[PDB]
Amino acid sequence: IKQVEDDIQQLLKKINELTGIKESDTGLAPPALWDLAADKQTLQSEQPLQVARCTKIINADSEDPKYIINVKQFAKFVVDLSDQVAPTDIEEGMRVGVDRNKYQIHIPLPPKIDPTVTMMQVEEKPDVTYSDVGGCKEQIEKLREVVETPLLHPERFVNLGIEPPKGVLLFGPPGTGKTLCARAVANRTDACFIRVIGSELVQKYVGEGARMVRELFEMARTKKACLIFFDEIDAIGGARFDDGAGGDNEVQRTMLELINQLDGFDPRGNIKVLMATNRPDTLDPALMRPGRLDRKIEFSLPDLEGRTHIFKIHARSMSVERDIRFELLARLCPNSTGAEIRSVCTEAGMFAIRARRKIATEKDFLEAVNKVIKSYAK
Amino acid sequence: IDINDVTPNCRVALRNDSYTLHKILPNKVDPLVSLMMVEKVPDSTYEMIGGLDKQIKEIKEVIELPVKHPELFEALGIAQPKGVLLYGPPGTGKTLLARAVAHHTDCTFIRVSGSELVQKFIGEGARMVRELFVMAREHAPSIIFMDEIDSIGSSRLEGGSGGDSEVQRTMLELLNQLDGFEATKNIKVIMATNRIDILDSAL
Amino acid sequence: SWGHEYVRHLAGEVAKEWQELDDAEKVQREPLLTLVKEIVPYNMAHNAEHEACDLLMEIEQVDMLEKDIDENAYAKVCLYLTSCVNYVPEPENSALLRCALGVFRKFSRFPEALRLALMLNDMELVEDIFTSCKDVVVQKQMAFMLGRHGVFLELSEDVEEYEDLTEIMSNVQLNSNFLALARELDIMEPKVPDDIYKTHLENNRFGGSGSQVDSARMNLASSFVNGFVNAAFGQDKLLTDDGNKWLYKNKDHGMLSAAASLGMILLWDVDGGLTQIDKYLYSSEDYIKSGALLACGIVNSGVRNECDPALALLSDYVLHNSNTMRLGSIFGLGLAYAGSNREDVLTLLLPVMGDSKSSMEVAGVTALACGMIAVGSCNGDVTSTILQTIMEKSETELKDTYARWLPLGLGLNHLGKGEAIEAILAALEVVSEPFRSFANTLVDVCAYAGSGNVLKVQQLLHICSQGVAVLGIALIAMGEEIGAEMALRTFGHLLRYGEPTLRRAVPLALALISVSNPRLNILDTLSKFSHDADPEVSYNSIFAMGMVGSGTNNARLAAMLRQLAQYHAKDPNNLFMVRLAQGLTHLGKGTLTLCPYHSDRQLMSQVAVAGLLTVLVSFLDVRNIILGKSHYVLYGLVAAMQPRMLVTFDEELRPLPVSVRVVLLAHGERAELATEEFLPVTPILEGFVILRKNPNYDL
Amino acid sequence: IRNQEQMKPLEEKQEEERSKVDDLRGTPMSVGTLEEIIDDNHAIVSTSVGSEHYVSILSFVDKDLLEPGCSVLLNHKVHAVIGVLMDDTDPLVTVMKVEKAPQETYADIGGLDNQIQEIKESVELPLTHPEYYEEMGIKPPKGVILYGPPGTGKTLLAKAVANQTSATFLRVVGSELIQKYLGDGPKLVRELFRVAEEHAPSIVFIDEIDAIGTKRYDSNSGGEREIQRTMLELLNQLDGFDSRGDVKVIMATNRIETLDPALIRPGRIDRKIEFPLPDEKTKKRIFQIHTSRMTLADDVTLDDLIMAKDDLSGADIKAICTEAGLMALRERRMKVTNEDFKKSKENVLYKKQEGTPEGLYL
Repeated sequence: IKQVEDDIQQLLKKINELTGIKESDTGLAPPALWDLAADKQTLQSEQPLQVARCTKIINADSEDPKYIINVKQFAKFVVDLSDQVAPTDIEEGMRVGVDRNKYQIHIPLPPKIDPTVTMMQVEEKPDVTYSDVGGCKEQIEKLREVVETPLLHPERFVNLGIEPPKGVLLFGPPGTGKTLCARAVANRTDACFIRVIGSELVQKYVGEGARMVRELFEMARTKKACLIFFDEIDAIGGARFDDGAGGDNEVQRTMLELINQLDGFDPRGNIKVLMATNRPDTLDPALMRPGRLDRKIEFSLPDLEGRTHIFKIHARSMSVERDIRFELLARLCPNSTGAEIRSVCTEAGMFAIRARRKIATEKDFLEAVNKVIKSYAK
Repeated sequence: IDINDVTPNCRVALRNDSYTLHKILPNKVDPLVSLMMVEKVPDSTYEMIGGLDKQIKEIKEVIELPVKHPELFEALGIAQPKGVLLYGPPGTGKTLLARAVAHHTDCTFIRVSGSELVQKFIGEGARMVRELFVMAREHAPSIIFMDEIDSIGSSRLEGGSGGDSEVQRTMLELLNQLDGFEATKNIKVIMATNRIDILDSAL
Repeated sequence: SWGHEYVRHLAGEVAKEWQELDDAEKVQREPLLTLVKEIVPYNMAHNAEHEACDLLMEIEQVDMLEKDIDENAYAKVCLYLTSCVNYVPEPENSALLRCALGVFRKFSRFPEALRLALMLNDMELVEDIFTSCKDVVVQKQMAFMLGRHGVFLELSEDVEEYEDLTEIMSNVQLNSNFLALARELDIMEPKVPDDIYKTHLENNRFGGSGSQVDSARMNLASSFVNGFVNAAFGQDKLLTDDGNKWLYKNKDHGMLSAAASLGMILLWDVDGGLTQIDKYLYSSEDYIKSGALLACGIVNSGVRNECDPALALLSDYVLHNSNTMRLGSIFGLGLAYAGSNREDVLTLLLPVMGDSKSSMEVAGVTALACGMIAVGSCNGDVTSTILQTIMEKSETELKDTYARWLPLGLGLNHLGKGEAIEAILAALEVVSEPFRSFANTLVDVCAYAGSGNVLKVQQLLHICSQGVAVLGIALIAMGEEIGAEMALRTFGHLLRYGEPTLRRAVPLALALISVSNPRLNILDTLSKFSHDADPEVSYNSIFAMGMVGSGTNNARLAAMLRQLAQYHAKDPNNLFMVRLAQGLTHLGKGTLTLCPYHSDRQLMSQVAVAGLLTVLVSFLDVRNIILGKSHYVLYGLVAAMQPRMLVTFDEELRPLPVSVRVVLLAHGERAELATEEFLPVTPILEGFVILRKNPNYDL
Repeated sequence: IRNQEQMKPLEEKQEEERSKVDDLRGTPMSVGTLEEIIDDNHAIVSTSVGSEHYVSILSFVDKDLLEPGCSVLLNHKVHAVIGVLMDDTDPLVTVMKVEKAPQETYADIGGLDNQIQEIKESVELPLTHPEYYEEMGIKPPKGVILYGPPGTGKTLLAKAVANQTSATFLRVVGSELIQKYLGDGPKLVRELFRVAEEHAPSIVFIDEIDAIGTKRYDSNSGGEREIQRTMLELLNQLDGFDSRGDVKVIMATNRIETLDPALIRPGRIDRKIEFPLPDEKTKKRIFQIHTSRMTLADDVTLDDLIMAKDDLSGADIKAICTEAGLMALRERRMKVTNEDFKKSKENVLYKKQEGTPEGLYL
């Protein structure tokens, strides 16, 4: 029954496309297909590049009318009179423009400030919002002021004549909500969260590493308003001042290259940088220094009242009987950060499940402390 | 010709203006490792060198009999023995004895050199240790001699840990799972050493 | 036995064999029929309701159901049987609902009879339920709930324009025998409910929108949005003052519109509203004359009382030469009669119908005006006129748009109607049209309240191998559960055809189902359809999106409105369509809503769907294929309105607050899932209800 | 009849479509690669041929099955998409076998019982019961750590558990992730995670490493950088994304006091599972199953050998029997005697000890 319909669907699309390919075939054509994953009522006529792929390159200029710009190993051929209109923007090549190398060839579109080819994680908006707040409370308050507020109300900052920082720093243990906090603002702030793992950027062969740093920044510039999330930069973050001793130079080159882009001629833009370190101490003075790093946002030993808010979050899912109060126990319990506070609770539900009861009890809670006290000490 | 007629890894003739298989030629193999030397016939025998006499029966009884005849063991209620280690003074004639054994056993002698499995090329080393096991299974029965941990001196290096033992250790773990998912083997591991101090705690 | 295979084996076996014969055999006679009955109460006791319910399906008598029970709740057994009916067999008749309706009443579960009564509501049912009520409480509770949205007692106050269903109340009032009161009657045909809605709209407000501004296109959008936003309370002063600068600037359809917008602010005031409009209506400019007529119609909506006889004006135009003015008066007149059939309105329309209008006035849209009224009661006169116009094909082939409308008109007159449609079907099948073949499935579906059948789905593939086939699908999903799964399947076929007409029709069909619960996945597929080739398809899509979010004001509704906003200038038409949306969004104010599903009875509303359907094909001229139609159809959106609010009246003109559990409102605002702390003593109901616990809680 | 009607125009239309594809399909068909996906109806392609031609895609193949860097078929002079290539290589990642439902069960070991309930409650139990996790509102632990002198019951228990749990088991050798090559090691851990995600739900058995033992107080060092570079990415994967069941982790280490608390992270791992030492009674239990398999005799004194034993786990025990069994086999008898048991018990005792005693605390 379905089958008849499916056959009719191929056939109708086929006849219209055959006519279009016959036509497109004449005069040749660019890189070889259409992929849609936007809308067809918004179509670009600037396409990203850093090299010029050419396939024909038909154009209008007086000194010749089908001028080409390559740099490729075989056919690196170029314009016959320098700097005369060639690519037709991104006609017959889809990234034809100009070569980074240069041969005094025309630039309708630049070889820098483009997304180009990449290896990237861009991660569309999260879903999380408040999940360990209580001692993560301070960290929230400041992060909104730094990241969100400039994008929400920029016009205000200009009247005053103040410009906001470009980077903030995160430290303390990950997966305690140090980590959550960066995603939680990413979802609220509505700007693309771009996740680069510094350790990945590290490569087997030199110069490549610099190349990567550069590529990231060109993309970053184009899109204006974005967040670069650096996962535990210490691999190519500082430790280091020793000036080589055998490929401690290669990692240092990447670290120095990043500085160039930051301190350089670029300016901030709407670009925000979140850095992630273990203990901030590791990192070098150049990475610390103002005119790139200014605010360092911290974590902390959570006050008692705080613990309760986290427990309060947890208690909506967890079947309870409220006639007992967790805060009294919590004063007696070891002082520990947010992650252990959720974990003891999580342990508590299991004992119930064995007991063959569906509601929490005072009894469950007593048990959890003995295991947990043991677990840090292994 | 039809597609049932082809069997993978055949050299073939393709036309150049019609691009159909006119004929199929004979077959072809590939060295994925930077040194392939498999011996299906031996370089040793019993009377290869003399004075081995006390030892011949002892190794024989350990290795040959379970592979040749699995049924007697199965009946008695014992599990197959996984791998054998030989230790003694350097490369006196020890290696030869292994190759004599593969001939008698009527299997392939596969010498894998441990350090030839690791590459400065990206990912190729990790793939290499695992990849070999699958090959042996098609080849089965087989002898895997870990080469380069003691030799006569036909092939460089006597001893090595952390990359002759470490790759060999991996083999022991692959086999442990194998032992859980089957009950008859035909893959033997041969280790050769002189040293008792090349042996890890895990070993 | 008493609860094993054994008992069920015997009873079912005796039943099935006997029934077929059309005889009393050896296998059963009257004491043998009693032996079948004995197995049903044992299973009830055991609470093996699954066995009991199937036996009730097989015996094929609902007399047996009553016999079983003379103790315990009637109501619990019946609901389990009603669910079991839709699932396992796919039932074909509307009998099964009607039979079901009586059994609830005995125990006094009149709210369930009311839950079920709405949709597929026949002239017989409303009366059957009423006869059974002889309790003061139940009597008053129906009067509020029927008051909310009539369709056989309309929202008429005092003008009789029907073929009698209002007279049950008159007769019972003289000497009370089912407890029809003089007071009760106000609730029953609404003055006081209509008044209360109006007050809520008036209080809550929502300020002005736009400025005077420049340019024709921008002026029109602004005046149009202003009129929806400011749908209640007199702030009309701002338009009238500057009526030179603002109103006049617009030309073509737009000047008519500009004038009409004052009617929108005036909406619900019969007296002051119509009268103020009348000054501009006689004399002034020819545009101002038409634009007024439209404005009288919008004010008049959702009631039959008047202060400007529309019939008088419409009559005059047939006599004179005013062809342009006449078109508009009929749309006006269509709003004014508001869903009430009357032979007079039908007579008046008929000579204008009779003539071919396609280039005499650049429209023959008049079928939509005829349609909106023709939802509510089926009479002989109406039926006969529609059949004949289609039969001719003298206006059903001229423009292709008209060709969908006259057939569609038949279905709209036959919506929710019982046994009376069988007569028509035979007549339809004999004349041949490309349209009528789709129509066979469509006549059944409007009357029955859906029919999904595998054979029905397949018949549809063969004819394909056009608007009218596609709209019908939307009905079947709205109806039964099995009808829903089959619809999804039916729409799969449509997506496979790339054919341009087929492509255009489908987003509308989705839009019609998904406005009763807005949902995120149906909206993404319509957004894709918007972005594919051809302008006409893209227009139909952007409109569909606008409809689908319509429900709880600025909720999920905000995300869907934003979604329209991104493609507000991929056509100049798009820009207009999107401004219209902003108007529609602030129109409700949380007193009224658009959502065929309300949670006062927890079911769909027959009228609400009908309102939304007429606007749906051709809102504007610039929409779809441009064969010369109108923009007027847009005013039609008022019809669809349903109030969803919690207001309690503990007598029926004396409110008393109730404590609200699911909040703390009994005037203004809205409540999701209304519940009371003190709920009726046994005719337990939410929405507009009497509380017979009569609580002294105050806000 | 409804079917017939659809059928009459259809049959030809059905053939016509097949003729139309065959025109494209016409030999040869060159493989090439899609460089990147440019969503405004474009894409970057690298051709090793020469010509490229921007075409509309066929309706069998869509762009939703096109991924960046994919291999696709191009014609050699009209360079159009017939189809995407369906021939993909071997997982190139570090040593893995995947196995659905292994032979072994956990009824063979005995006297270890408590530990067996611990893994049970964590891994097995949520699969068995949805709604028990809903009431509580939480996940069973993501991962556990099994710690003891190398697999005498650690290893046993894992094999057993995969059969029970009825999902894909993947066992990875962790040492093998270590490479002395800058790129290789990180690429492997990221491929290991990639492979998990496809096969989900899945069980990850991590065989012990040296590299989880070292963190120092630097976060990277001028020493062997790679082992910590790798260690970090293990963490990032874990503290980035929590599974209730999509990935279940079994971790194994000889000693857990080597490990780092960073590595544990409470609220992923909450369970630490400890195999007790050899306890006297247990030795007899484990043994009774091993002898059953083998021939047995009426001159065997089961207790006497167990009594003579002290501080020996199941593996040596499994081993003693196997050794003895070989001696018997040489004699060509299937009868077992005391004597056999004595020589084997002596060999294993000879080899383990050369120490001096710390007893006599009385």
